[PDB]
Amino acid sequence: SKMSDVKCTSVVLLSVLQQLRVESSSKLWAQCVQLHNDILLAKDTTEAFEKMVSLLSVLLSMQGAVDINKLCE
Amino acid sequence: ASKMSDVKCTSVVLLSVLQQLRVESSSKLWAQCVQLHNDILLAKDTTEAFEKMVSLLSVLLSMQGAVDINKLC
Amino acid sequence: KRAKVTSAMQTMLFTMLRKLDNDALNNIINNARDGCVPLNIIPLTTAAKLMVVIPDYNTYKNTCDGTTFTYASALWEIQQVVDADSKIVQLSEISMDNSPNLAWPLIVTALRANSA
Amino acid sequence: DKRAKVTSAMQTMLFTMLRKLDNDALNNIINNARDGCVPLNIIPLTTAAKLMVVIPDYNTYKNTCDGTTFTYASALWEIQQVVDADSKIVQLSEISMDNSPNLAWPLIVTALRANS
Repeated sequence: SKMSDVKCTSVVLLSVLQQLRVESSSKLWAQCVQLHNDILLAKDTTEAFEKMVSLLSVLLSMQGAVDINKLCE
Repeated sequence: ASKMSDVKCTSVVLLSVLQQLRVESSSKLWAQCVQLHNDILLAKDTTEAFEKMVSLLSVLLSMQGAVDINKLC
Repeated sequence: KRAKVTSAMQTMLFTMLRKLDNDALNNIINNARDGCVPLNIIPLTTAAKLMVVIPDYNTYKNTCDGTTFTYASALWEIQQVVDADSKIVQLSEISMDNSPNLAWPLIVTALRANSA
Repeated sequence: DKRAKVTSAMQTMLFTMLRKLDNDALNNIINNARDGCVPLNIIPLTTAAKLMVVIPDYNTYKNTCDGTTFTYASALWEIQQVVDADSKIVQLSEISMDNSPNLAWPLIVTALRANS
């Protein structure tokens, strides 16, 4: 179902951000962790997807770190 | 193909579950878990990915009292 | 090996995102593929600003209408537009006639119109 | 606390994903573990590699052991030794339906992976 897939994806997303050297002491990392936690605790998909939008936007805002077109190939 | 993404997503979750269970403090055991996680992510086909997942999941299954299996199932 | 693992994990991530097929995720992903990327974390409360790069007029007319900016399946009220030379652009200037005279890309600063 | 709630959600999702994968080898070791038949070390993948497994009861024994062959994780293993809860050697002829109540369960089987 979508519910388990979204939560699985959010763990992958936080791991991807971790490998991109988002400093663990930074405000941004605490925000990412909190979003990850909220997604895992979410009870409906609407809440989970809204939080995933915020969490994924962290990755999309890192310029030069990832090329989205090549990853979507 | 679609099952390749799912099994690779699951292996990231499995490593994260082991990390939260503090397996990372065991230097050699954690090193084996990371290598198995890396082998799944780089797996050419599903057969190899699931074989490595057997080894990686057995780490969690061998931790007595760490998790309640029948409750999580 | 570390670079290959990172590439594999990132590629699987967007494969998983594609299979989720959520409208809001697809919007920010497809916008990012066109160079329309956020500059900060997308907020869910109106008490935080959003900044997005708008690479060209084609993107602008597909996401902006007057003072309203449509992005991530939500409405945002525009507070500022700056051009590539970091000069303020009036919303009246961003028309079909004056667009060739603007310095693209533009950066839009907006406040969320409604809660998520 | 909050950490425990997050942990519970992650572990629940993990086994939901594993169940969705529906792989024969994974299902086998998961179904064994929920019955108390768990490995004592990482399951190896190479020929003649060592493995120890707890066997909780005679029903699990019959479903997994046939002569000197142990079936587990979609593989065949060559049983080397079986010891009871007091670390005393148990001969295979003792592990019968009529005699099993006399044994000190659970048993621990040591085995070596076979080929193919």
